[PDB]
Amino acid sequence: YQRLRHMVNDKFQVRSTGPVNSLTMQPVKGRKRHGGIRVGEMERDALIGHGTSFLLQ
Amino acid sequence: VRKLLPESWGFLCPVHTPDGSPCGLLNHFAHKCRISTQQSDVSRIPSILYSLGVAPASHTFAAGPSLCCVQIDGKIIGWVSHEQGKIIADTLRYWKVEGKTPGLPIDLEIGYVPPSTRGQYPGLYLFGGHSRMLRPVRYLPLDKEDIVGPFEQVYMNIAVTPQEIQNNVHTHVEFTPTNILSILANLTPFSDFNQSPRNMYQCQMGKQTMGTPGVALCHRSDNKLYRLQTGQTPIVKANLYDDYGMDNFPNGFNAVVAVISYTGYDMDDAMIINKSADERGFGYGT
Amino acid sequence: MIVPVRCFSCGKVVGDKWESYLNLLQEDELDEGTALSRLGLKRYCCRRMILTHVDLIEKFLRYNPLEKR
Amino acid sequence: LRLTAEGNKWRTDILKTSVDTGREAAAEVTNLDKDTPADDPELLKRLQEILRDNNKSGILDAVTSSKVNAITSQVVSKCVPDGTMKKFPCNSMQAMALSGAKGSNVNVSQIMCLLGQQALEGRRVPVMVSGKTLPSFKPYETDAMAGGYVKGRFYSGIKPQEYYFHCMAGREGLIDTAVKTSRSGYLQRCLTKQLE
Amino acid sequence: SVVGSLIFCLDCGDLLENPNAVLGSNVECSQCKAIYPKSQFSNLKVVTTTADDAFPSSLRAKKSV
Amino acid sequence: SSRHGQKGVCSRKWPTIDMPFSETGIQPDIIINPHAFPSRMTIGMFVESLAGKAGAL
Amino acid sequence: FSIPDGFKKCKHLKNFPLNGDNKKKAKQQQVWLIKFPSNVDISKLKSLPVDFESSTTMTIDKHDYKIMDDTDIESSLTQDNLSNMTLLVPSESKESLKIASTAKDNAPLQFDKVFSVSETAKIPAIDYSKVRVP
Amino acid sequence: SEIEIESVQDQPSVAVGSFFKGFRAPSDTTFDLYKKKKSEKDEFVLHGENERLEYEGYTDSSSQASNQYVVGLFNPEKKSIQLYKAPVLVSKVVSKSSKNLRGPKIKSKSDT
Amino acid sequence: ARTADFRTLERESRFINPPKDKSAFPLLQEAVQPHIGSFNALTEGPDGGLLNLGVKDIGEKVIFDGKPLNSNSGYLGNKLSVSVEQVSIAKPMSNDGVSSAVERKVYPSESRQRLTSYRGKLLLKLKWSVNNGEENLFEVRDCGGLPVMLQSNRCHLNKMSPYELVQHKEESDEIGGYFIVNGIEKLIRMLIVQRRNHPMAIIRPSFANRGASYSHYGIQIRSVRPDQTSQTNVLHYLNDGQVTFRFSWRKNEYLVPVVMILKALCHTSDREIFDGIIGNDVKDSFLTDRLELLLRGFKKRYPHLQNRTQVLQYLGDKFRVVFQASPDQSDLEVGQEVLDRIVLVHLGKDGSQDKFRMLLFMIRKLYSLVAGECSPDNPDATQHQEVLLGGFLYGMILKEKIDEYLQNIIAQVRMDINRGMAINFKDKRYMSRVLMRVNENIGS
Amino acid sequence: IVMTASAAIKTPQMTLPIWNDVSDEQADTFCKSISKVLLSEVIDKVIVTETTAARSYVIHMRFFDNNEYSEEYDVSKEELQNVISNQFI
Amino acid sequence: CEFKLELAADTEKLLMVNIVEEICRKSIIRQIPHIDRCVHPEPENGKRVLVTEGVNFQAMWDQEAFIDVDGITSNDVAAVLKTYGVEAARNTIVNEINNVFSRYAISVSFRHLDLIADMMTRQGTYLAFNRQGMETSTSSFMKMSYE
Amino acid sequence: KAQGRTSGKVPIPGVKQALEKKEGLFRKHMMGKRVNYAARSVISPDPNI
DNA sequence: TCTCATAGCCCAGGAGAAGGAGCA
DNA sequence: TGCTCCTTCTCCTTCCTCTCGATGGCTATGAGA
RNA sequence: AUCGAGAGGA
Ligand SMILES: [Zn+2]
Ligand SMILES: [Zn+2]
Repeated sequence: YQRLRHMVNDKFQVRSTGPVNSLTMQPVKGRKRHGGIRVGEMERDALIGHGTSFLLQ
Repeated sequence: VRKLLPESWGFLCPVHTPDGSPCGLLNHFAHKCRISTQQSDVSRIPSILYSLGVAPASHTFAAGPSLCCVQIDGKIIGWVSHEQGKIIADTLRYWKVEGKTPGLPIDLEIGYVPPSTRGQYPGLYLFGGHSRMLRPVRYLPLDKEDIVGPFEQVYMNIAVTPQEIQNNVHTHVEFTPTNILSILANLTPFSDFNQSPRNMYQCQMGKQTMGTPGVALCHRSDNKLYRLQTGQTPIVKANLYDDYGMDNFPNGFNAVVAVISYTGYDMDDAMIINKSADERGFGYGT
Repeated sequence: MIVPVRCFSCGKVVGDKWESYLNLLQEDELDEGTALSRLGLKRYCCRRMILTHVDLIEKFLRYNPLEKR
Repeated sequence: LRLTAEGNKWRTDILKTSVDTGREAAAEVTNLDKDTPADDPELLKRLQEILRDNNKSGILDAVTSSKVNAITSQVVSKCVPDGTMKKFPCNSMQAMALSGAKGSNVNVSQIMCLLGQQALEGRRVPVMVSGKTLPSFKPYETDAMAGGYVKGRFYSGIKPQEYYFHCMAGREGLIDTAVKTSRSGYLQRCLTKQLE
Repeated sequence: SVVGSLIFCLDCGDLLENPNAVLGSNVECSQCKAIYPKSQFSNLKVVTTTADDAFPSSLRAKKSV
Repeated sequence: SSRHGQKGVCSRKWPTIDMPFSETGIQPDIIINPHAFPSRMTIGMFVESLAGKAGAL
Repeated sequence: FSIPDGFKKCKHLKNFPLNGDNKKKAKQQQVWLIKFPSNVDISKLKSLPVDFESSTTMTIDKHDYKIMDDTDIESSLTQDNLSNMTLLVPSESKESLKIASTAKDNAPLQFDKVFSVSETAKIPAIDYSKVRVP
Repeated sequence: SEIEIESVQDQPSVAVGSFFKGFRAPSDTTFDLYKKKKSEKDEFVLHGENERLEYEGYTDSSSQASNQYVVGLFNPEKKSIQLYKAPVLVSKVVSKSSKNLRGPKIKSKSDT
Repeated sequence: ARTADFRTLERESRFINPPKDKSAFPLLQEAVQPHIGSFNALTEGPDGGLLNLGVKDIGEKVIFDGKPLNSNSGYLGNKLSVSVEQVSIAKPMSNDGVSSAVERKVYPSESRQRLTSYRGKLLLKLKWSVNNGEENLFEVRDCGGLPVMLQSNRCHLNKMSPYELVQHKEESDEIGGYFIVNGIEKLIRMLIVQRRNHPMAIIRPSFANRGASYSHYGIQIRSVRPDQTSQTNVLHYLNDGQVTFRFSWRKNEYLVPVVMILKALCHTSDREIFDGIIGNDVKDSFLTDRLELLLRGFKKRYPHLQNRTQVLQYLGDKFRVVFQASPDQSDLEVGQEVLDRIVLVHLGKDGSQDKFRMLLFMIRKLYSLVAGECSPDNPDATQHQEVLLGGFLYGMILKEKIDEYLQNIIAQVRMDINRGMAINFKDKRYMSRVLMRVNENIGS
Repeated sequence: IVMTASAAIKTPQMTLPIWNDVSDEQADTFCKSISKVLLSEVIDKVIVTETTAARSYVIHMRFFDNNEYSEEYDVSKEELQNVISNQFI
Repeated sequence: CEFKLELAADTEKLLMVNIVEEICRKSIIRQIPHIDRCVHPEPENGKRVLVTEGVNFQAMWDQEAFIDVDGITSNDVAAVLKTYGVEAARNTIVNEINNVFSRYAISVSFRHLDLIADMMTRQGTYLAFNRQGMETSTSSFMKMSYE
Repeated sequence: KAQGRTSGKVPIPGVKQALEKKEGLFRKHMMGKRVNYAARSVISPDPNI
């Protein structure tokens, strides 16, 4: 065997209330920037398909 | 263009290729792939071509597929027939492998394009310039080493193993068929027992292994660097491990593996490690 | 890297044999399995601890910034 | 992953029928007399004529594919459930790949008997310009293995040429699974915007 | 001499004015000034065919016995 | 990852007292999924395992 | 004309014997065009066995030389004035050349047997039993 | 099928030129012959004029030391050959009408 | 007689005692053979390096001040010429920059632990001619710090012992190959382009995409120079009877009818063109009528061109204001320069016969591709490809930057002359002030 | 189908059911009846001989045998005559 | 068949065989319009049919003495839209998508294809789902966020 | 659609091009929004829950 | 009184639009 | 007088992580020795 | 932090 350079200590990212991009008052992009993860439009389709509009709002 | 083409037997590695976005493009050479960086002294090549019975193109006034055009790497010399053209091609390879004429290097790429219906336009081309991909094979009428390029590969026979050399079927054979692989492809044990996308995954996961970067690690100021403490030589290893010097850089370590569904955790590519193995240095990372 | 202390799976301490293992190779001039049997590693899980190891840590001892070259 | 001596006896004996398979298939599509060797000059000229045309090459490769798949399914239905070295609730490989766990019996057949033909886009391997598929083949060989009929298997070892054509099949598969990721999603977005 | 519908001078080989577009008894050259021929030349004519590619049919495949 | 393309993720480091033990005395280092072998067709891992046990003896 | 000083003046040209055997196109003369390599000696041979017309081999000093016939553009009876090269024979030593002619024609002439001498080496056969070792 | 070698003339007797097919060169022009000594062979230099044109040429230096041609004259009843060493004069023709040219500019400035 | 060995004792003896004569693992140093060979071919070689071969191709730079002296139109004067005779690179030698002490050796550990580059000084031999060598100067101007390749002809670790390679703070198999800039190891990745000096016959939609009557039948060729530069030359078959020619120049292309090029190479007749293209294939009336179209259309569209000199001065008039030699040169020499720099640049001078043969051969193969007697081709196969290396492209780009800087010098002189400053170029302080105002920071 | 709504189908086709009394020979006779026939399908050789009386050229067409396209495409030589008469020239 | 033509001297050369070959690939003898060629297929759970590449209907309405003119099926939509109204093109859409998913033996419920085919017809004719089909729909931001 | 001072080809963003694509506004900031109180990880099997 | 030495700033993939080149 | 078919332009599109750079040039003022 | 360029992963 041989150990790959990918690990678990790098690739995890989380956020509670981080820096906000004050151009649009939207949460910033970046793991070291304390950035949140991105919803896609296909995932908006997935949330309309369940009809869960309260969680969608 | 992304597709693998069968003219690459010996030059590019069919196994070592990344996946995702550069998939199919970003090839890799073989370990017997020399990139010539020199104008080989082929100035005496047209003189010995005139010795071989070629009329000058100044005194010819002809151009057609029935007359084999004899050129040197972008410079027309003369006009012959095709039978004498292939005689001159193979005889010039014979004079290439054997050192009979001093004004003729070992690495002259002799492409005989024969008259074939709906092929490329015929002629005898000689390549002796820079940046020519060269590879050695074994040559049978003199039983020595022969430098061959890719433009002459299609029109000439290159065998695999000596015991299946048949009568007037090949003139060339490999020293070892494992010459057709790359440097990292040969370092995967028993590559011809596996489904080839798993060989491609192996030859791409080998380039991300947190192992041995060097031993001068107290003098460098690299940005990010990774050291593995425990390094071991594989017992199941190829001879090119000994040859090309991966011995200075141990990447991983041997282990005892039971192929078993005992845990219940190993489903769809999972794997389980003994805890005392971790507690006694199972590849400590830095 | 220095030869590790114990076995990876067992825990039988095995690096103490190491230089004497080398003494079975350099001075005694013996075959590999015979010397490994004379050391007494009857389980092969330590036979993969000693045989597979490479002393790269000597090569780290030629770049000493404290030592005046 | 082993057979008996009679299992390998059946394997070798029925693979002895794959000698002139491509020969008689090319004699069929060429529409000349059968029982003609791989060196007849009228045959080699007509094979060059077949090879330079695309659809004629497709017809020849379809006939070759039909005959070699007949030989393949013959060997598979003969040997694979029958002549194993250990039977089904002791052969753990068939115990996995029959109840729908991983794959099918095709994988068991490729491990235990032979791979088959490497169908690059539903046909035989592409050819170089001089009527040669590899540098180790004389021009217009009438071998089915020269067209990529992998008689070897993943247990007894495969030939290098077989491995090379399997690498072609793997690269084709990776291109196909790369191209279909950003392809269907655009159509899916285009007909979710309409129907929301 | 004349090669098909192509003729040049017997000394300089230059391209000439069309003998079916001249009015005199000879042909005057574009660079030199010589007279060749005396206009009693074998007339300008070619023989051309097709190439057995541009005409596809299944009847053509019936000729592939 | 091994040397046959079969990469993987260590889900749990299993205690040695919970390991399966052989008659010779040893316990394995890495237990691997056996069902990965039919689909991926990696038969050479058997060959490397057998030759490595041969070299280890 | 003062064309460059590296050029000098020719002075000797012996006349070409046309009428040593020439009559009205029936003497069956063999006036040839010969394409030799510049590697060999010329004036120490004694005969030239080029009458086989196809296989007129003549090995010169441990190396083979095949002398092939050319029924091509220098000797073909297909095109008029197909001879590219023109036989320029003199009248005396210092004077200019003139085009040779078979009769009172002022036209070029071809040559009766045109050759091509290719350097054929040995290229020996493969030792079959040595290379097919199992 | 053997043909004897009689006489091999060493002096320059006949040199063969080449212009093109259909060329016949009437009596107005002559074949002017010049010499050059590079100490292994002779580059014969061909020159000539007529009423409206002028041809010049030579033998190329990359071929005449790599090639040699023999003029042959055979008689069967004598069974004898005259053999002449011969280079081939390669010469091209220009016109006397080819002495025409434009000035070095067309009188342009930044407005042009 | 075992199959494979560990060689533990030999491994330990090679670890503790590296060989003081020859590097271990001689098969490893075939891996970085192309980069190190393509960098060492810059300085030495069969002619003493190819970059010095390459700077003898850009010619000279000629400028005129304006010179009201006392007619000063055709006798303006002050023919200033700027050229370069020799360029070489020093091995890395550094010191304390003040007072210029003797410079000690430079090791790559001095650039590892400084987080900056690893540079040797670039020097050139600038030939400063005034009015056809009437006042010849040889000014030496340093350029700045140019990066070199590790373990190459311009770094000191090339042929030193592996023992000292340990002693000079490096790996025992430090093969290098990379460049070091800003404390970062970076190299130039190889490329695959079309195989050079080989007429490739292709058919593509992008040929017909350009405009009307553009067939797909095209000979692409990649004409190289002996400094490993190149130039693309494309031959399109038309549906009219002419053959069009593409060549690129300074992010711009042109279209030239090919018979203009044919009679611009050498004065000839049309019978030579017939004898060169079709040869003994005279019964094939297809290509015969194509060549008949070509000759009649050429000598009907412009019958006023009847030698080489008229066509070359026609070219020099048509191509005067883009090659930037317009205030001086005669159009005959302009046309001869463009035919020296575009068409078949693997010969240069004394190529006219062979360039003519090559062009008629490409016309033969193009019309043969039209008639379908040869197969189409593909740049995807390894049959018709070649490898672009790092150091060759490196020397090309350095040639490009040096030529751009010389043209910038000429532009500075042209800006200075129109103000009314010092007329005579003999003056040393004037030239020193001009070189002070210009920026020669090539290394940055 | 669903997104583009294009009329230029790559291979547009039509499936026509036949009656039960129609035999296979009758239906294949109908298939040879329905089929589109090009002129170059019955042209073996086109020979153009120019002669320049001003500039002119004679066209000689060698066709195939009459029974061949008569049985295959249901065409007589006078239909060939009429179609050279009407649309070709 | 051999005949003769005459011309003036305006062009004085053009590629005559190429012109004749360009014409002879456009001269039709018996062209049923918009129909290329019919073949002999095999019935699969059905009666005997005939597959004809090329689509037309008036000439096939004419041949009723040979051909059952009541089960005429096709693959195109626009000819079915012009000929057989609005709902037959819908049935052709459902049958073609059913054919495509039967080629991979992947079962899809017919209610979804029913909904697609009735969504593509809500403005009288065969509506697209590109920018042109979204163009008729009267939602601003839905047209905005697409293209 | 304008003229340009060429040979560098650097279009600075007009308000049209900041509204048209995934890099526009309707997808980069209207629909595709990086969110708060979220997490991302690699996963692992667990047949005990 | 020049030499530096710097401040201050100037190659898919068809579908539409949209209008010329002939026709009742 | 009015109404069609042959050419151009003019349009548009899988998720995540990390690093590494990122205008030349024309003139003022302003001492140094 | 914007634009390019490069690398890597499901
Ligand atoms: Zn142990
Ligand atoms: Zn003339």
